Amino acid sequence: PPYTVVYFPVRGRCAALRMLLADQGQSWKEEVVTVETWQEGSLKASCLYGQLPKFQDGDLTLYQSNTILRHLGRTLGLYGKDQQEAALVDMVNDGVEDLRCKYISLIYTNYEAGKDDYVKALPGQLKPFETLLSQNQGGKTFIVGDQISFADYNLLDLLLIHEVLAPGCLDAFPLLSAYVGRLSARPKLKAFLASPEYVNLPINGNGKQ
Amino acid sequence: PPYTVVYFPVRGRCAALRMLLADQGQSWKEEVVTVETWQEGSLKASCLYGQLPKFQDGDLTLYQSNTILRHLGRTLGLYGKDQQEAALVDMVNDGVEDLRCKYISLIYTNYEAGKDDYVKALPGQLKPFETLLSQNQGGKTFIVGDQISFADYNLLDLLLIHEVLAPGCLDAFPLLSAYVGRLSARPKLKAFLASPEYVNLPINGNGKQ
Ligand SMILES: N[C@@H](CCC(=O)N[C@@H](CSCCN(CCCl)c1ccc(CCCC(=O)O)cc1)C(=O)NCC(=O)O)C(=O)O
Ligand SMILES: N[C@@H](CCC(=O)N[C@@H](CSCCN(CCCl)c1ccc(CCCC(=O)O)cc1)C(=O)NCC(=O)O)C(=O)O
Ligand SMILES: [Ca+2]
Ligand SMILES: [Cl-]
Ligand SMILES: [Cl-]
Repeated sequence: PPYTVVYFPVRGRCAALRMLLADQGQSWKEEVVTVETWQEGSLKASCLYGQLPKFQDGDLTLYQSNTILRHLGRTLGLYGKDQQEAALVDMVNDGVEDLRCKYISLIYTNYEAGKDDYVKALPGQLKPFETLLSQNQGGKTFIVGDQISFADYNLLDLLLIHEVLAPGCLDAFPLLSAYVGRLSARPKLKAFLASPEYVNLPINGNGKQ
Repeated sequence: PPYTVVYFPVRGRCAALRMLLADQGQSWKEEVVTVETWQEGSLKASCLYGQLPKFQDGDLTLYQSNTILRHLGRTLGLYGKDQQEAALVDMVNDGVEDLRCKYISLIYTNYEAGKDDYVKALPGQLKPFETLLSQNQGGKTFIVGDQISFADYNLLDLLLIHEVLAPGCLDAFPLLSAYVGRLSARPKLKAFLASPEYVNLPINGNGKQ
């Protein structure tokens, strides 16, 4: 295959791009990095920002999960129908990235002490996405416009992991709830989500979710 | 156009996009929001993610600083020559964003106790950008390719604020040092950087830098 994903054995910041690749019927290779191989130091020192994921598209070596998403969004036509839609797609993805950073902080730095406050603040953090859906064809299609974008796969992942963290958190958000059901039912994506390559990886690397 | 920037009276997350507009000879309106006006709650409630900056481009309203940069990048041709370069531009911008988030965390949440460790870690955080320069025309043009991109304005701002936090932090990095001097001397940008509109705003909102 022309694509390779280089990452720890976790869903994490590769879950959305994997969903995108599977739903778009693309082939790729998974190169798995163990904690031990990481600790040896050589791979880390060779990574641009000392971190994973690393992604290869032929001889193009990328880092940064959102860079990978935008690159696939460009090359596979998942980035809006025009320049204005592309901006809206970026606006959604940046909002998803902001919440994901908060989620990552909770999971890895403050799970015990922070979980109650986080879950209390969650409706206010999810509401913008419900608002975006409500303003786009009554929430019946995608997060921007009438075709899927890379921001849909990232938002979907963000919602899926939040359902595990805070079961029922989308009960307050009918359009988000229906949206998760709808996208999750896309045949190639449904198959991927049920498959061992997805199900047998943990969401995060520290046993918390 | 026309362009409107809605923000607090600080450089912060609008510095790069202002540098971009000035350097590109664009006109814009600053809509300054005071802390007092923000605390009233009304503008905040109307903001997609309850935050500034907000940006207007004719009938298009955007939020998210990097969405604004990418939109200006796309519409003004500051996004590399092709898709491969666009990906590289995103990779640089996402690395700038990661370090900006670290800088913001330090400034706003942990300056006194955290500055020493931050400054000790700083060389390892800047080196990737020196490495990128070294791999592109010997560092003699821009961060990606042969034309300026939105990532250059964001990296330039990141470098400038880091020189204030940690004077001498570029001294070990000749390509970054030369790059800052070169970009800063571009006539319109030089004029902007010297102007009261830039000089008489604080970098951050809490008196720290
Ligand atoms: N802005 C970047 C951020 C990427 C990022 O933050 N990557 C981190 C986080 S990667 C996911 C967390 N992680 C690394 C911890 Cl050091 C990790 C996750 C899963 C496993 C395996 C599972 C272990 C288990 O379940 O017990 C091991 C490590 C990383 O590479 N850490 C290594 C380092 O900085 O030295 C992006 O968006 O790509
Ligand atoms: N991912 C987003 C992040 C945007 C963001 O973090 N914006 C914040 C940070 S804006 C800069 C910090 N700030 C707001 C703190 Cl209430 C602020 C900064 C400067 C001043 C005035 C300066 C006073 C002075 O020292 O002279 C007032 C507020 C914001 O709007 N906060 C307000 C809120 O959430 O209610 C993006 O990139 O745009
Ligand atoms: Ca150009
Ligand atoms: Cl992660
Ligand atoms: Cl800021």
